[PDB]
Amino acid sequence: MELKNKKWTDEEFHKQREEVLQQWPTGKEVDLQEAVDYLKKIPAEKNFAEKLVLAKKKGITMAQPRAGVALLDEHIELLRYLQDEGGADFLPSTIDAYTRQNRYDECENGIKESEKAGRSLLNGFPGVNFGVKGCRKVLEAVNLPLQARHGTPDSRLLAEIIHAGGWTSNEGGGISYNVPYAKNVTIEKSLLDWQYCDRLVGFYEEQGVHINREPFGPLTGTLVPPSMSNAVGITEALLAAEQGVKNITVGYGECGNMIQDIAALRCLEEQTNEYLKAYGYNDVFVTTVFHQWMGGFPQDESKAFGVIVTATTIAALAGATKVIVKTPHEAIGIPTKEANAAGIKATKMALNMLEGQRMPMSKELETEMAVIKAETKCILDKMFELGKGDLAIGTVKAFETGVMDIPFGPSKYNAGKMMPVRDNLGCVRYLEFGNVPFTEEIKNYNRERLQERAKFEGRDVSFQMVIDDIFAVGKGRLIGRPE
Amino acid sequence: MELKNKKWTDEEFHKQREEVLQQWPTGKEVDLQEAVDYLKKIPAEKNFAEKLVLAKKKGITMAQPRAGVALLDEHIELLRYLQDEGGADFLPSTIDAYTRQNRYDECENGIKESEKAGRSLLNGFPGVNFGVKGCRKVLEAVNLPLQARHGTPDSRLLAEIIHAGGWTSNEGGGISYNVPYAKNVTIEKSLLDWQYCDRLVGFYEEQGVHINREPFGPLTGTLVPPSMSNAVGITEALLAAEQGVKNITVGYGECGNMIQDIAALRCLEEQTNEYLKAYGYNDVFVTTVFHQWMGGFPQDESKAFGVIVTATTIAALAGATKVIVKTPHEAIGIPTKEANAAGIKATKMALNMLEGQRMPMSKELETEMAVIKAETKCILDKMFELGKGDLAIGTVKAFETGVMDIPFGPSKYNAGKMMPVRDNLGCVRYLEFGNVPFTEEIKNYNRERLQERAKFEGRDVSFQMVIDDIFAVGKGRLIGRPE
Amino acid sequence: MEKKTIVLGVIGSDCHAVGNKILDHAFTNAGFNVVNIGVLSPQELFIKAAIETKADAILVSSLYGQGEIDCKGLRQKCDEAGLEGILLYVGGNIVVGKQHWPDVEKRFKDMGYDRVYAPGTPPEVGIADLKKDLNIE
Amino acid sequence: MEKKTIVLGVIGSDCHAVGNKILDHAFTNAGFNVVNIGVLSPQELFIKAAIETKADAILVSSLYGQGEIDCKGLRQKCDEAGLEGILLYVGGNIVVGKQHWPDVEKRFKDMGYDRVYAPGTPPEVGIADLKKDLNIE
Ligand code: CNC
Ligand code: CNC
Repeated sequence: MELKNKKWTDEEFHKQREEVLQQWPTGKEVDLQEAVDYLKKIPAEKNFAEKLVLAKKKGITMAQPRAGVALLDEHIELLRYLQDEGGADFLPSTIDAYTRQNRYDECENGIKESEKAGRSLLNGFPGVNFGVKGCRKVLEAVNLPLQARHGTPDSRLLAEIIHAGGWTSNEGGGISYNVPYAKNVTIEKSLLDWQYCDRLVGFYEEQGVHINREPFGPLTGTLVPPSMSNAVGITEALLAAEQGVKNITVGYGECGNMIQDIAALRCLEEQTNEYLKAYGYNDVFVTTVFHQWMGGFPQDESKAFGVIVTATTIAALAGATKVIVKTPHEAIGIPTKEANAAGIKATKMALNMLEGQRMPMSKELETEMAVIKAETKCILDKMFELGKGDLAIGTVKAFETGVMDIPFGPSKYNAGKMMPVRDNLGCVRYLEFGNVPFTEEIKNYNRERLQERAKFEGRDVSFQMVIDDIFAVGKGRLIGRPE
Repeated sequence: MELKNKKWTDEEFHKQREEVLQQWPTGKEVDLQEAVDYLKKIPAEKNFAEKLVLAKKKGITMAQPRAGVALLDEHIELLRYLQDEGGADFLPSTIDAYTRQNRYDECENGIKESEKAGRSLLNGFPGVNFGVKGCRKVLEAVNLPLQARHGTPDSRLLAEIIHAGGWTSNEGGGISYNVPYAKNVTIEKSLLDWQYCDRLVGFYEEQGVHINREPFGPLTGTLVPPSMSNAVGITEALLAAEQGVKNITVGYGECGNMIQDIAALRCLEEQTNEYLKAYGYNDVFVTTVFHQWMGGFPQDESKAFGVIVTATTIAALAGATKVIVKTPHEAIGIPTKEANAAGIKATKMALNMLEGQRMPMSKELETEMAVIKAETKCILDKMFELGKGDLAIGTVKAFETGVMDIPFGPSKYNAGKMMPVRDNLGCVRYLEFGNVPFTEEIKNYNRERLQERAKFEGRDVSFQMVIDDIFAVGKGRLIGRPE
Repeated sequence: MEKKTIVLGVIGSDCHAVGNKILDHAFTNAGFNVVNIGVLSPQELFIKAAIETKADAILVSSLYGQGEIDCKGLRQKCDEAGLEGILLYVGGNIVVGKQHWPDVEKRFKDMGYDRVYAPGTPPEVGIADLKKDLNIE
Repeated sequence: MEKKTIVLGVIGSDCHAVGNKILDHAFTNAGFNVVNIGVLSPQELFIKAAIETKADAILVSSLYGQGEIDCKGLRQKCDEAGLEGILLYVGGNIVVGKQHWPDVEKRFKDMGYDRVYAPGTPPEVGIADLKKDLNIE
């Protein structure tokens, strides 16, 4: 298929469907007619799109963990515990990493070995191997909406199965589930395959079935500047809306400075809505998700609660629709059900301790919002220019030319030139600009902020500071101050 | 002695000292000449007053737990653990409640029972019984400054012993260590006995020995409106300054609405400094202490961290000089050394995750500060009027007339007429004014804020809402919503 | 249900007052005549109020941790005072620290307490137990 | 230290990349020739690199949890490729979840790994161990 930012026709999509369903035998379980009726029988309380509308209506932040294991009954018991003992508001099913490379052979071996060992040897739930039947068992066993959370460049078959499975949200996008997760997939290919995933949701919406989509904001989780993160999320929202998506949650990963983070989430929501309406998408319901600190965690569990709950406070005051919960096991391994419930309980307690509270506007907030919107607009403007009006083609070219560049992204299609680092108040800034297309004024502000850190620490800003910042939270603080 | 707000003469003070030292045989261990030289040999790192100046200079919030047990060696091991494993910045010694009623016989029995039980049957360290010798053993065994934390209407002998003991701070005041802690002690008598405690620090400062004093801000810890709390602390700061105290930490107990709490602490510090200078006390170094949530905690330890770390975030953004740490055992019993270290670790992690960050000014913050300063001034103005310029006499008369009235205070000298409750955003407001001398404008603002809660909840504002608010945090949330 | 008198207070050198107000309020609303001697109450005050008011029960609250010392001996003093068999309840946070609750409960029943309650006990539990023990449930 | 060659990568379907960059930096700074094959690397790529560059050691990082599956069989493949006795190190977060470390260490040694490292291992520990094992301090 050629890549263009244009809704697939029904015939185009159907032809791709027939190919995709053949990629594993559980594809035969997918019947779109039957799935529409199944989906429409789900109660609103178990529909992710509808519960997001409710959360917005009520001015509530909802909490959602990460969770998944190889075996179906074990996965179900886990989610029920997060629901009942943790008090989760939304449930995930974190998909294993073999599924994410379409290696269902390795998933199957992992299922068998997990059975034999009495414990999960996979780092998630192999949704394609469990099929529509297995995915429905999960949904039927719980009492909250379900969402696939993963990191998959080619998620077409997974999307078919989990949506026919009654899971009413799918996380990802053609940039955010490529560059942080893959080394060898072209941007064009992952954009095309994510157009499929968006178009499937577009089909369902056309039949009256509401299904949420969540571009993955945090990307590599590692010092991602707000304007670059937000440029990705806005782009993925626009590309999804073109295929017919109507309920979108845009996301952001915590950087740690409360005013920068609130600025970032507010800019993200405001510019997502602005861009959607400017491009004629006038019926899209936008929500936000804030991810608690996606960098390295301290090993000490008490210190981990310090990160979890400060993160939550920032989310709450930002007016996030959703917050993704970290646990006291984060530095060590996939949390037990108890550790995860602990993180969810700490989070919800913090949210309820802050009911209705929002950060009021200040000069500082206004200033940082102007900075983020200007930086973001520079990037998006250049993308539209490179694509001669077509944002999908603009995205491919932006990656090729370093205009879009994600810190630490393993993809060989990522330039790897731009380098981030914190300023003296812990705001993430641009240390090396690469080919990111900012004005000198914009670059100047970044350098001015960073020079304050050089003066305070008595060392030049540098890659050693970047290293220091990568380790800082695991070592007990936000900013990687000297020894 | 008659009560007036005037510095005791050297003769007057000495005559009282000779009486006070006879109240238990360890009084014979106090030699003022020897104690000044002992104190002057303590390194600055272990001087509470000097470390507060440092914290202010560095724009750091320092963390301090509560802790104390009956036996000397056990108490030392406990504090070493909080220092070393917890990372405490300051050390307490929480004094047992028998000591607080001058029942040294019951302390002695308690020590004997604790030895025999192999565990503390006292809820603190019996400093008067352990004497100057025991108090010095504690100081010599630790590497941080030490402060007596307690709740004692007649603290004269305790103060003599802990200061000669090298503890370079004493918490308390004649209001804050009476009304929340006693039933039958007159306000005049506790004011007189706290003039002694302040005058002793005045003596030491005249010899060049620096000792901090901390009025106890939170009072009963139960829905105390900021303006009433602050009026008490400003009064206690002024009464201390008149006796020659030069290093003062004024305190505030978290109410839970971040903007209210930051407004409260800023107002407290600004008006403390304003009042000190207006009354000609021009050499007093003022710092602040924010106490994490002093009302009931949830039993669930993960939820407890929710409260601990949200509270710390508020302290950090407020610019508090010091924050007092709660633990995951708060709802159940005096923490183990491990539960206490856990609370300190979570607190310090949060502080370091927020290094240098402050809440910026907003219209909301400005508005709340203006409300709190006006309410506070109203109370202080009336106190000065009742005392015909003398604030000590004014304080006695203010309690007699209900001008000053502390919610839930057990003291029979507290009117018990004013009733607090939260508004719809969780700010503590005045529900019933009693004789608190506010103008109608001030009263109507409180009423308007509360009517918003009635509208939202669909019930009239009432004492039932007060009850609900008393239980809310233990039940998982800040505001006592119905059902 | 029908009318009955309790003595209520907080024992020893304990000044905690909020729960005392809630308990007074709750037992009063349940129909009891609450003789509230308040905080910082020694054993003798509980006994003197119980005599003067002919109380059906004594509800001892202990929050500050020294309950194990403060509560020892009350039953004997009640006996010596002519209040043999009076109902004696104790609750709050009655020992120092988190402890294994069955051990603690046993400990205070051995002191002569009829009923012993853990941290965070709702007033409604004590009210239902007192109604049952007074045969007015 | 004397100059020696290592192969470094992240195995299986694992995309975690930041620690790989830090390890490369640190072992390079220590004087090793680091042959970094990067993320999402199957066993065969580790062995091909080791052959082409005459590596002294292969450092397998596994962060995403599926190391138990992914790491099995490498020692045998190395032998078959003629890399008998080559040093094989494994570290990161090599099993699913918090586990008893002595059990995990024996499991991977029994699989043929020479050294096995727990979560949060500093690069410096590995550097010291490898100098010791290579007799270069
Ligand atoms: C950033 C991050 C992290 N990740 Co991811 C998550 N979420 N993650 C990500 C992002 C990575 C971006 C990228 N491409 O790099 C992101 C969001 C994409 C991601 C994704 C995933 N992650 C996943 C998981 C499970 C994990 N991830 C963690 C590693 C979870 C980490 C949790 C944590 N707090 O540590 C984490 C937060 C921090 C990792 C990091 O960069 N640290 C900084 C780095 C410098 O240190 P390091 O990586 O630990 O490496 C050092 C040491 O381990 C050591 N070392 C490492 N290898 C060796 C080898 C040797 C021989 C030696 C001597 C030393 C070492 O030295 C290194 C350098 O200093 C994890 C521990 C979190 C957890 N507790 O659940 C967990 C592994 C679980 C386990 N082993 O039981 C996912 C399945 C999603 C999920 N369920 O959470 C998914 C899988 C992707 C895939 N295909 O692999
Ligand atoms: C508010 C509070 C609290 N306090 Co003070 C502290 N910090 N405290 C204070 C303040 C009291 C103000 C006042 N005058 O009322 C304040 C700050 C002055 C204070 C002071 C002290 N406190 C002290 C201590 C140790 C304690 N305090 C707590 C009670 C610590 C509490 C910890 C907590 N999270 O619960 C606390 C935070 C909340 C208490 C409260 O009001 N709850 C609300 C109230 C409605 O419920 P409640 O009191 O629990 O009572 C209910 C139930 O227990 C039950 N119930 C109670 N009694 C009975 C009896 C019967 C028969 C029945 C059926 C039911 C009951 O029903 C009640 C009504 O609903 C404590 C559990 C905190 C802790 N974990 O260390 C602890 C007791 C430890 C133990 N038992 O092991 C001090 C020594 C200081 C310190 N080391 O922390 C000091 C002692 C003063 C003294 N002389 O007694």
